[PDB]
Amino acid sequence: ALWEDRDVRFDVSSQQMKTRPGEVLIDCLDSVEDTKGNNGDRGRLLVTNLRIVWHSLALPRVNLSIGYNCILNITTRTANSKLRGQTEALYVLTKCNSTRFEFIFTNLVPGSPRLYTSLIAVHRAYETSKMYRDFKLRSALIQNKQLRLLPQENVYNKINGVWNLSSDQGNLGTFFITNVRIVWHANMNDSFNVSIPYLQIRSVKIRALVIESSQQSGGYVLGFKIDPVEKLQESVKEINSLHKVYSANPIFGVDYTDAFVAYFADGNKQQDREPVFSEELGLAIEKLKDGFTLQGLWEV
Amino acid sequence: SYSPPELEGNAVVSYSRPTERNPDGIPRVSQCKFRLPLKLVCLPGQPSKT
Repeated sequence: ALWEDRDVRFDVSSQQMKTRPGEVLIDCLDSVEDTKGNNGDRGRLLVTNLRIVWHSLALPRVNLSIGYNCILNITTRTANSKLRGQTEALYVLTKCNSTRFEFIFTNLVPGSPRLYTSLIAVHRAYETSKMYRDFKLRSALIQNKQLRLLPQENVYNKINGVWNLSSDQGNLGTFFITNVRIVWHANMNDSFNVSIPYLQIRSVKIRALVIESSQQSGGYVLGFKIDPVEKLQESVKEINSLHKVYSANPIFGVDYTDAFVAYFADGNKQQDREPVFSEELGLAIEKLKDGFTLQGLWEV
Repeated sequence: SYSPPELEGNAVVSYSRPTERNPDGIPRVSQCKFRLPLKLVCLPGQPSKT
């Protein structure tokens, strides 16, 4: 469903670069040349709400899309002294489904390098806010007896005595309904709580309050049971209404081809062999490559 | 005490043109020369025959 902040795509279409409903553009910069691919071609860089995009600005087909849940390090490099003005450069390190890429972005015209700052800022806002768009078990949600609300979140329905049909004897627990996510704590050792976001929900039906996950947190079917079913169907219908009105415009809580092969961070390596034990060092070491030895790789 | 070699004087401005290629501005220099009067270095005095 949502891939803009979960993958890293190359030669993306002119439509997938367009702002998703919940997405929103923040800052832009022209003439940002792309490097780590020596095409020597200019472009335009965009720091959106969920991902960073770069399109060639002359052949807008060739482009890059990097999600914020797939970046590890972002480094700004101020160099290239007096000969001209102090120009910056952006080094982004990315790891998607165990494959490490690195992209470099060179600001050609030294007259507008401010972009490289705001990105950093929003990236923090992307990581400090993951309870908005991700699924978590047994977190630190509950205060003394109440829920700790996110910034853009207020409770809708406050129901006591809501069971959980995934355990045996620690069930009876409160059920908080909010505009961003729905949570349930256990009211007895209140660290068995589940915080499901509307973004991860696929369909709320009955078989009993069955909630399915959207192929990202796996097929996690959650079952709850309440007092006589009047309030039950009431809660189900209001939950479906809130789900649809959210999916209309997502929130995301962010406050404020061979293309891949030319962007590997390792260098001609998209792999990680099976980590096996090492009797030489005593550490878990990556498997050695068909004849190589540790004391032969170490020396020069 | 000694009189200057010439009364003329120069005045030079060095400025910069901010350009897209070099925002820091390409440096240019232009000058103008003024002419000072004898009334600054001389006075009417007595003449001698030889």
